[PDB]
Amino acid sequence: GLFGAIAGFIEGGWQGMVDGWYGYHHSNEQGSGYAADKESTQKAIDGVTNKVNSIIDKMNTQFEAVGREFNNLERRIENLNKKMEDGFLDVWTYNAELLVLMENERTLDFHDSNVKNLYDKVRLQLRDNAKELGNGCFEFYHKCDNECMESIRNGTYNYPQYSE
Amino acid sequence: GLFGAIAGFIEGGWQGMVDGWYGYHHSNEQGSGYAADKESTQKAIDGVTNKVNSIIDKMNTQFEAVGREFNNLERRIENLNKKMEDGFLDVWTYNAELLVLMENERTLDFHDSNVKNLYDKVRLQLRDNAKELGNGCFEFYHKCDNECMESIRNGTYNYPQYSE
Amino acid sequence: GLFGAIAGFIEGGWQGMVDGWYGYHHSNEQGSGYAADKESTQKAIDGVTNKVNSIIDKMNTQFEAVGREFNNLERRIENLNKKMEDGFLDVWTYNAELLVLMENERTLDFHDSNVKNLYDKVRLQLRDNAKELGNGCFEFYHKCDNECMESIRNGTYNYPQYSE
Amino acid sequence: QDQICIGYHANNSTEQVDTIMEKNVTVTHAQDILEKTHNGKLCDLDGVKPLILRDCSVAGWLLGNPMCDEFINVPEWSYIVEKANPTNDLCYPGSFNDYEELKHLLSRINHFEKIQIIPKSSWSDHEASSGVSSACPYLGSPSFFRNVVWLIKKNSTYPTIKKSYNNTNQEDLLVLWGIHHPNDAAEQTRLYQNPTTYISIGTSTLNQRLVPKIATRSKVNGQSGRMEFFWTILKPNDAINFESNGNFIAPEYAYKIVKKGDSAIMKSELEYGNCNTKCQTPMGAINSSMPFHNIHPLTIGECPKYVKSNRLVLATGLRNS
Amino acid sequence: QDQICIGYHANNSTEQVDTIMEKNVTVTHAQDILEKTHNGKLCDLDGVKPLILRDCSVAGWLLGNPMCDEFINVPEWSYIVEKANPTNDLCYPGSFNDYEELKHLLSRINHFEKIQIIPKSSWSDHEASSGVSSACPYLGSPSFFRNVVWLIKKNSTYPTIKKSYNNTNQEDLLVLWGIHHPNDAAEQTRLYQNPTTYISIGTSTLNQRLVPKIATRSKVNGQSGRMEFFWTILKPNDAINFESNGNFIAPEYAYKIVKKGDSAIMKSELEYGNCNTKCQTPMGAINSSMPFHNIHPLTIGECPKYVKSNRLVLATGLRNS
Amino acid sequence: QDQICIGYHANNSTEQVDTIMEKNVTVTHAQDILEKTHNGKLCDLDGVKPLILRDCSVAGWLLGNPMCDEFINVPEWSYIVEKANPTNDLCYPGSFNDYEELKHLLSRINHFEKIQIIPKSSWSDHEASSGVSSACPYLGSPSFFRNVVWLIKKNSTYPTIKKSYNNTNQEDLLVLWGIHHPNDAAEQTRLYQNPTTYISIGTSTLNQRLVPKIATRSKVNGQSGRMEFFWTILKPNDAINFESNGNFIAPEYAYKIVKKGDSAIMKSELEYGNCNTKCQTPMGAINSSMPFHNIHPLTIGECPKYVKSNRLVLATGLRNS
Ligand SMILES: CC(=O)N[C@@H]1[C@@H](O)[C@H](O[C@@H]2O[C@H](CO)[C@H](O)[C@H](O[C@]3(C(=O)O)C[C@H](O)[C@@H](NC(C)=O)[C@H]([C@H](O)[C@H](O)CO)O3)[C@H]2O)[C@@H](CO)O[C@H]1O
Ligand SMILES: CC(=O)N[C@@H]1[C@@H](O)[C@H](O[C@@H]2O[C@H](CO)[C@H](O)[C@H](O[C@]3(C(=O)O)C[C@H](O)[C@@H](NC(C)=O)[C@H]([C@H](O)[C@H](O)CO)O3)[C@H]2O)[C@@H](CO)O[C@H]1O
Ligand SMILES: CC(=O)N[C@@H]1[C@@H](O)[C@H](O[C@@H]2O[C@H](CO)[C@H](O)[C@H](O[C@]3(C(=O)O)C[C@H](O)[C@@H](NC(C)=O)[C@H]([C@H](O)[C@H](O)CO)O3)[C@H]2O)[C@@H](CO)O[C@H]1O
Ligand SMILES: *[C@@H]1O[C@H](CO)[C@@H](O)[C@H](O)[C@H]1NC(C)=O
Ligand SMILES: *[C@@H]1O[C@H](CO)[C@@H](O)[C@H](O)[C@H]1NC(C)=O
Ligand SMILES: *[C@@H]1O[C@H](CO)[C@@H](O)[C@H](O)[C@H]1NC(C)=O
Repeated sequence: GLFGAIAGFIEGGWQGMVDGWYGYHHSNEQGSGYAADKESTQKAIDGVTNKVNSIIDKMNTQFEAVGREFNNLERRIENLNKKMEDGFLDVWTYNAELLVLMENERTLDFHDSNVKNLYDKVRLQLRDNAKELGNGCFEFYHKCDNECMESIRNGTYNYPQYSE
Repeated sequence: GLFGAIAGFIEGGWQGMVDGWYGYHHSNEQGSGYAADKESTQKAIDGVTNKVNSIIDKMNTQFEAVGREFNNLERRIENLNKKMEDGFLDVWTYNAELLVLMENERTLDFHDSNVKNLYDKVRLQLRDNAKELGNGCFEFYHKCDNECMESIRNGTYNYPQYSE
Repeated sequence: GLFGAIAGFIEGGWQGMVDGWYGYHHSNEQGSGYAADKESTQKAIDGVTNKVNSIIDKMNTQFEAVGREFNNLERRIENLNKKMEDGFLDVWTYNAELLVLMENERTLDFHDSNVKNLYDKVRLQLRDNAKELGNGCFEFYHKCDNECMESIRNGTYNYPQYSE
Repeated sequence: QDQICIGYHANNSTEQVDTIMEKNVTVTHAQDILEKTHNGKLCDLDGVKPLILRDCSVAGWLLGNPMCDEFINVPEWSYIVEKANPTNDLCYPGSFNDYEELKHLLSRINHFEKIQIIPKSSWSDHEASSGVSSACPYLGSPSFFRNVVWLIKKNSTYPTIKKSYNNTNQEDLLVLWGIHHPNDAAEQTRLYQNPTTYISIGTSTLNQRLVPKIATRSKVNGQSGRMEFFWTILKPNDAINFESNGNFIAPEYAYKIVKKGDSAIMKSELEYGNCNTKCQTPMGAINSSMPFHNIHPLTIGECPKYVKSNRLVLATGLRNS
Repeated sequence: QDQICIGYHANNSTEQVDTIMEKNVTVTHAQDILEKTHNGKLCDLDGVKPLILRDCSVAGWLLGNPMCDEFINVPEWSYIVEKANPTNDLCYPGSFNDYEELKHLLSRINHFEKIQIIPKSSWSDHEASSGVSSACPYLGSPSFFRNVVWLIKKNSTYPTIKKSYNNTNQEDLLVLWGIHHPNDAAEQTRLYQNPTTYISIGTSTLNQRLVPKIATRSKVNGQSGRMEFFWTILKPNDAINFESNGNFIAPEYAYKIVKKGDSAIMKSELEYGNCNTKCQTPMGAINSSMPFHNIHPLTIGECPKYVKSNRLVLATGLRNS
Repeated sequence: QDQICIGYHANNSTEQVDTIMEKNVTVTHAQDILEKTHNGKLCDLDGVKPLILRDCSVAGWLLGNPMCDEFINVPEWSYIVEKANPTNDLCYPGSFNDYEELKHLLSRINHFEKIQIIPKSSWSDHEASSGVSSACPYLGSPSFFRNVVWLIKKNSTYPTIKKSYNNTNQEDLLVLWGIHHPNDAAEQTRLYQNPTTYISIGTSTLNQRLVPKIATRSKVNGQSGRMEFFWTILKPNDAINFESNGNFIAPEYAYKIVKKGDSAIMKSELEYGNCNTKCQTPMGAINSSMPFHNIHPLTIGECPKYVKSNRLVLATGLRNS
């Protein structure tokens, strides 16, 4: 993990979060549950789908492979044709594989980055009014109903509160 | 935004900052204004200019395109010549486009990273003596003249101060 | 430095740390010394060695270079053969160079990222019980023997302690 | 006390991907973009069936090899399938000038229609009904190529021939003819009285003068004699002119190129399955939305891009455990 | 209370770029690196003007087609512009051996200087002033190729010719000659008494023996006869040797390759504008510092690299709003 | 008070690398992956020594140029080294048909064994001991190509020859022969009484009829005459048939292709050093574990991949100061 988030300081993933990729787990006086962060998840899906389609669109003008015949005394240009189509085959195969690997990495670090950024979106909302447990959770110093939870989810967290 | 800085927790850019790419906005008892962070901006410009020139320098040995003639009974090697120059054309066009996209991304995340790093350069200078407003500003607990502002700009911030 | 760690807020490297790439410097009542962080360093070495071998393995199917002869009235296909092998030479040379540059960058930002992540691994262990000096060190509010140092190294840091 | 936590999705998937620094990385979601499966059949290409020569080559087909009477009248095709080693080619030994160059022409043609341009009955002053050999047996009796006619002397005399054909059609004409190289002078005289023979052929652009090459050669299919075939593409309103005093294997049937277009010639041992595809390889057809495949380079139709890889998986989901 | 803030630059720009994950991203600064504009004119190349054959081909030019008298004396050129379909080529029907291979030679030559190596007046025992045809009319009267001479019999007799030329020059010599293929024996006799003719040609490396091909062919420009032209490059101090008893279209003017070097042959319908460039395409010249362009593959001069893209913009500035 | 610090490794290294944004970046550790050094010698290739023709070409070698008697009997080789400009090639002027195409064949052959297929003593009715020239002097006396024999008339008469050879061997046979083009008719008669000569050659697939080309040509090595050599590959059990009434340069020794396989033909001015390698370039051999090199494109053996770069260093360590 490049950013330390996925499989780092956040040691694991949520099997119980099924409504998207990212989200929150709340546990207050009105029950406990997993919610999925809409807009970040969406922007991620946009990123990766647009990425796949980008990769495809970048390889619609590849190399064809027409077959050519040569006689018993045209061994040279036959060899040339072979060597050259085989050549292009090698280069485009290389391009596809390498691009795929690179963008796989870029993708994983992309998800990692999104998790990091969410964690900071919430952390900067709850300055003193919450404590870092360390494992990716924020513990409340006050009692926080489902509406405060939602205000943190949609970003409309009303900070004006005590803490001791 | 990969690092959350540009168009993230810092919601917007400064139209009023015209002396460079990065900088600070101060608002104290001796007036209010935008200053531009010299060395970071410079190192960025170096990065991206050297990047452009790098990309160019990586494509001075491309593929030419000499024309060749073939008769009515040389359709095969004519087809080969065509298919092969068209082939190289496809591969170098691919290379240029793909490289451009990739380095565009690398560039944006590069600026994002520079903003992040500046924000931390100042944050680590003003430990307790300032509060995180959250939107990318640090509020002073003490009164800070233009010289403290400059000391923070050039990195020579004298920390020895109270805060309550 | 992309993450601000190497040659950024941590201004320099340790000549005295010779047991690996990353680690810690402790200075307590039982002596002062450099220790090397085992698993992170190892995972890094894995990353970069696997990277080198990956790059090599991605270039075992390159382009050969068989020589071909052509007479005084076969100037055209001679020119074609030349232009095409020279072409492939250009494209594979390009590929190797460009890949190398890119992965050099990816490597440096990879080390930077590892340093950042370690710094956060320790920072999240020592919440209040230590102060950020700013230069990449954590100062203890309590007296910390070699065993607390080790507990921080291997991640088994027993937090339950005072600080004033 | 209340609390709130940040985390990420995990699930029950085993799909692995590979990166530059780490291989076989397990993820929640992944997308294969590599098609690795074919049907093993040669199918119709967009509804129109390909011409599959069985054990026939293009030479044997077009010259009218008797053993190729399966293809006397071939309808419009999509692509052409020839085996690697057709058993039925030049039943009578010899050669085909610019054969490969003609095969290349076939790649831009979807339909010939054979038409008699010179009736066999028209040779009043020669024999056109004795041009047979045991090297080309049809049904156990000595025969020959159908599209051409092997003239020999009549009443101990082979008069000079001045035969011509004006392409009055609006289509291009593939015209084929040949020359017989005997193996001794006695044979040359025996078949075509004149000892020193030739065949002159002219069009707007064509100007050639063949002479037979008497020479001692080994037996191929029981004959030491050879046939050498030549061809040309007659333009509409253009005419072809033959003058010969011997060894002349005359045209009889020619082919009207009535439908040009992007076609191809496949090499494949496979035979026709009764299917239909938008993409065809020599070893099977493809039905996939996948952008890549690793079946065969030589591909025809509306197809994915061929790649040498054994495995290409793109990472859609995140890191799982 | 005092405060300090961190932020980034924004401005009033609409320049978009594209990334792998996000398209049409707006930024503060951006740099186009793709040249997409030409002048539509064929210009001088580094001050030296190209040889532009109008409706002339290389064949028609070099053989001295009368309709190509515009180019009897061509100065040093940069590149060569030929149209796709030159109307004036082989005014008298026939062929040019290894034509494409000669055109390829022109790519390494910047200047020929024509010199008379065989004066028309030197043919005492033949007619060199009656070698004309209506297939090559100049100003409404039957003419012929200027650089060569069509010898015919004199006083009902065509004696064998033994003409030779020693390249005493220090330059390479492009030497051209030809053979006349008549359409009947009566014509062969009519022009060159000898029924069975030939033309032998020898140098240090050259050893060939042409014989005419009498054959019935169709009319091109009103003639059923054909001319076939051959060429060679005579080394300095090397000599060329002709022996012939008929059908010989002799050389008269040859070309001294006095200036070699990197040149080219362009195909273009465009004509000469009065301009100057360091980079020339067949559809226009380029004046740009841009590293790329998308105008034409076939490029000559000090030029940017051609690329198929319609749009390439590199991101210099950061994300704007 | 106690404290703990986080940092990274530094050391005493000066190895620089290059990135996309920053060049000449100093690091603690780095890995060169580019081999830039050779031995300057042509070595054995996996223990088996290459055939190095000194100033001999393939033509001169195989035809049995006397000045090439160093290679009368060549053992199994790995690759073949020819100089750019071999001084000893066709000692007697003329040509070698499909020479390049034969050189290409050599790339798949590791060993010929020369065998006499036609003894010089067998020409009872002709002279086979007077086929010499001063254009091919061996030890200061007029000689000729050893592998072939230049027959001339005996007792003022050159009878027609009907010589044949059945390849009874289980190996393919490279068979070479030739034709002599004289420079006048008097010479033609002088050497081979018959004024109008030819050489017919036939196999299963071969059917050719050479005729000499009398022509006036310049002197190469003091002779205006020319030799043109032809070749073919005789299959096992196949036979070759010669019929000729003159100008026939007959085969005598032929080469059994007894060891096929991946070989090559190198162009190099270098001579044999006494070494051994797994990778050979025309300018030196390579012994490296490096994956790349920048020595020469044309590489043979178990070799690294050639690349144009002058410097390729991969960054293993981190940023140092
Ligand atoms: C015991 C005995 O004497 N047997 C002969 C027997 O040799 C002979 O057979 C003929 O052999 C000749 C060559 O010697 C040819 O090979 C003939 O075969 C063919 C063929 O079948 O194609 C025969 C054919 O009839 C010929 N057609 C014409 C128009 O001539 C062709 C043609 O000549 C070849 O292509 C020539 O190159 O030859 C074969 O009949 C028979 C008949 O002569 O008589 C026996 O007594
Ligand atoms: C009503 C009538 O009888 N009309 C004839 C008329 O046919 C004839 O014209 C000649 O026709 C012949 C073929 O039959 C040629 O085509 C002649 O044309 C040319 C040409 O112009 O190039 C003529 C030219 O003078 C010839 N030059 C020489 C040296 O012979 C060439 C040359 O022969 C061709 O290239 C041959 O292939 O032919 C054309 O004059 C005229 C004159 O004979 O008489 C009418 O009565
Ligand atoms: C003063 C004087 O008269 N001198 C003659 C002198 O010219 C002549 O030398 C012969 O010159 C002829 C051509 O005129 C040939 O060039 C002969 O050279 C060769 C050769 O050495 O290869 C000679 C050789 O003996 C010939 N071999 C055969 C089988 O004929 C070949 C061969 O003819 C050529 O390859 C032909 O193209 O020619 C050269 O001897 C001598 C002898 O005639 O007499 C002097 O008096
Ligand atoms: C063929 O016939 C047409 C008219 O039917 C005629 O114009 C043309 O000249 C003829 N073709 C030739 C080559 O003579
Ligand atoms: C041409 O002349 C030179 C001397 O002027 C002579 O040496 C040379 O042999 C001649 N060329 C030929 C091929 O005879
Ligand atoms: C050569 O000899 C074999 C038997 O030894 C025979 O079968 C074959 O026909 C002969 N080759 C030819 C071409 O005649």
